[PDB]
Amino acid sequence: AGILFEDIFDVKDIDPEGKKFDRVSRLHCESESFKMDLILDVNIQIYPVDLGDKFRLVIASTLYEDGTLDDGEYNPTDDRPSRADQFEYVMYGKVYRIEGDETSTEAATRLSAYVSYGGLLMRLQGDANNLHGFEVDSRVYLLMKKLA
Amino acid sequence: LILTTESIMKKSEFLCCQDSFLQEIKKFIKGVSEKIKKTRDKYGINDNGTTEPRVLYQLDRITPTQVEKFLETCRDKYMRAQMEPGSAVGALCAQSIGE
Amino acid sequence: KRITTPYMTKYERARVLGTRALQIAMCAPVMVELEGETDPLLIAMKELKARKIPIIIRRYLPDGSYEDWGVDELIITD
Repeated sequence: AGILFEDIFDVKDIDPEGKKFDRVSRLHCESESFKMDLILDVNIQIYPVDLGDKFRLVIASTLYEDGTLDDGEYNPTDDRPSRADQFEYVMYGKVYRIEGDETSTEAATRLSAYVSYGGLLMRLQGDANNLHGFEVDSRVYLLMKKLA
Repeated sequence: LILTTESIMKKSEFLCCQDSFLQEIKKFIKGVSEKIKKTRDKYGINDNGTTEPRVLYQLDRITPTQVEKFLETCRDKYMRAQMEPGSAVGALCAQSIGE
Repeated sequence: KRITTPYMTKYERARVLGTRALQIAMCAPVMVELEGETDPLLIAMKELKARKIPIIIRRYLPDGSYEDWGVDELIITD
């Protein structure tokens, strides 16, 4: 595998401060299996997300499950079996800031990871044991499938 | 960090700086050093590098190579910021108040 | 010992390039291998980057003493 993180997320709010943009919506989500809160921008024109939807979000280091990190360039035209065939939405971006929780003065374990998908931001916040394998200046694939 | 900073700052080329600037760097590096302690106390990081969830070392990371490049960049930017001999410094003063 | 700054100032750089351009405009030997450049000031800039310019800058302190610095042994900068 080349998976960093994987969990099922439930959408809890769609626009906290109003609809600032047409195509983009700021999804605030919470995970069942782990206590992870998720901020995520998605293009809601190509992929529409509703306030009750439940989706599976995998973050992966490589899009080919055989664990070959060979990415000189990404060719859209090329067709081979990959991980994206199982998922509806895919984004490519870079982890750019790992930051500690400020809200407790002692004995804390929550971490924030920030990923930017060309300006579509993600904050993934949770226990340090679940965010393992994130490093600054690393490039990750988000993958996302809605569940019935 | 403090030990490695004072090893670089005692090299001969740093002696050409004004002492006020060398104090400001040491004051800044001491400030940076205290943030590392506060984070490592909060998260239970051990300075020997042994702690298992390795992502904790990203929080206030600083490496010897980065400290060396930092001190050279500061010292260079100070020397190149001095008012060069020959500068018609009265004419710049005159126009900067006139405009 | 020489006490003045080791960096070449913009005024020293401007006048070395100027005096060398005027000397290359007259029929002086060019110390670098020129490569089809015609403009004298462009040739002088190659000689500065190659540290081949035969000029000594005599820095003058206001009491009348002097320091002789070679153009090749100053630290050049943009």
